[PDB]
Amino acid sequence: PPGPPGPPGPPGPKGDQGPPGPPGPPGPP
Amino acid sequence: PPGPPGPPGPPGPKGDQGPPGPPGPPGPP
Amino acid sequence: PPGPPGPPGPPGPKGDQGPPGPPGPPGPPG
Repeated sequence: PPGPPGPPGPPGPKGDQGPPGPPGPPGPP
Repeated sequence: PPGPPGPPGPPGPKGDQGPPGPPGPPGPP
Repeated sequence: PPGPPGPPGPPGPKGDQGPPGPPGPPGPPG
């Protein structure tokens, strides 16, 4: 008969870089 | 005969942290 | 008698998008 299923595949690739952070604080007075 | 392929693998690693945000607004006059 | 196990499965999905970056630098002098 057919053999059992193989194991799970390898992990996928790394995700996309995250979004830019928020704007910085106001500058000096 | 050989069995079927295994299931798809797990999701890949999370993406890198995003870059720094844009510069902040000008300081007060 | 039983056949051999199948091959490994396909690669998984791409990972999640990363977290937001840090705040930007201070703005220009006023």
